Order: sequence, then C-alpha cells, then structure tokens
Amino acid sequence: VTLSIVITVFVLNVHHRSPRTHTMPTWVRRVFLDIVPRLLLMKRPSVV
Amino acid sequence: TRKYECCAEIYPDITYAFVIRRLPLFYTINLIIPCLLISCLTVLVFYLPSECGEKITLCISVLLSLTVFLLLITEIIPSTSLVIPLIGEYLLFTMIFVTLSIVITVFVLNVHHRSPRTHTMPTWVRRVFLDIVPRLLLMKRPSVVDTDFERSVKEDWKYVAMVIDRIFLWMFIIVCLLGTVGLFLPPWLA
Repeated sequence: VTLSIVITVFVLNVHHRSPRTHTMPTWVRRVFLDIVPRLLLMKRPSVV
Repeated sequence: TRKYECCAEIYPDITYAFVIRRLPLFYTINLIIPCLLISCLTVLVFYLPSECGEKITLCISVLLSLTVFLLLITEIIPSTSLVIPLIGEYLLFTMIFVTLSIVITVFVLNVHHRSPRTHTMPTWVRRVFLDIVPRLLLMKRPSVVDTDFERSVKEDWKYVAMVIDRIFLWMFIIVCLLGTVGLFLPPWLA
C-alpha cells in the first residue's frame, strides 16, 4: 500500500503535465500510446 | 563487603548481575517497519502537483501518524530523563521536518494560486525562479509564448511554485538521508 501511495503520487504528477511546463519525450509517446495500451486491451479513440 | 552508617561492622553481600538481551524481531516487525513506511511518505508532498488539491491531506496524515507512534513508544519506555532512545530521536526529528514541510507546502500552495488580478510578479523573481534556479535543478521550461497577459503571468506563478517545490524535494532528500545515516550509523560502528 505504501508502494501504491508512491506510485499514485507519481501518476498524479504525470497526469497534471502540460506543454507549458513539461515536454513529452518521443520514447514516452511511442511506448505509452502505442505498445502498452494495445497489450492492456485499452483502445484510445481516433480523434484529432 | 561494605560498611553502612547503621553499624560499625562489615556486612558482606553477593550481587548477581543478569545481563539480558532482547530479541529485536517483534518490535522491528511491529514498530520499526511501520514507522519507516510512514517516514517514506515525508518527502512525496513535494512531488505532488498543486492542482491535485491533496498536498495538505498527505502531509497532515503523515504528521498525525508519526505523532501517534511517538505516544505508543512513550508508553513502553521508562519515563527516565537521563537518556533518550534512538527511536525517539528519529521520530521526533521526522515530526519536526514533517511540520516544516506543512509550512512550506502551505506557502507553495499560496504561490501557485496567484494571478495579476491580485498580486504582481517582482522583476527579480522572474530572473531567479524562472531563469537561474530551473537551470540548476535540470528542469527546463519549454519555450512557449502566450499572447494573453493574465494566462502567461498566471502560468508563470504556477511554474514558480513548481521550482520552489523542487528545491525542497532535493533538500529534504539530502537532509533525510544525512540525518538517518548520521544518526544510526555511529552506533552500529561502535
């Protein structure tokens, strides 16, 4: 549960990032928006 | 053998010295580790974004937990005032620093919620907390220009809050590690 608290702090930090403060690395984009979502059977909607 | 003020003769005695050692696996499982786990959450408040609105909840809970543990230990150890347990020292110092984090976190929250309609950014703040300090902390602000004035200064205030947060995240980690090793390593190395 303590480990989950740490991970939740990190996830909250990630969720509240914007281009005005952080820049998205290309590897983060690739991995976490192409590979992992497919494996976890979660599909993002194709919107532009 | 020794002489007492009662009587003029020598009264012998035999003193037995029982040197006993406690097996430190019950109180380590039940007091130490639960104390350490809470102490691990002391620093996370500085990595929590202000917009989440949970900073105060995290540090307040940590403080009220460490306080409870100190009282539980207070009911085990004798009330003698000659020496202080190492566990008592560590808990107390963490409580002092957790309290310091609450004060800092309150101040950081105030900085994050400032806009031109209420406050004015001083010239040197823009120089120090947006140009110099971010470079040192290896956090680089993306180069973005916003036409709006009350969304660019408002966003600058938010970034200043993050920079102040990152300063103490580094400082507390150093202090937390130095304090722990600087307290429990001396005894281990008799």
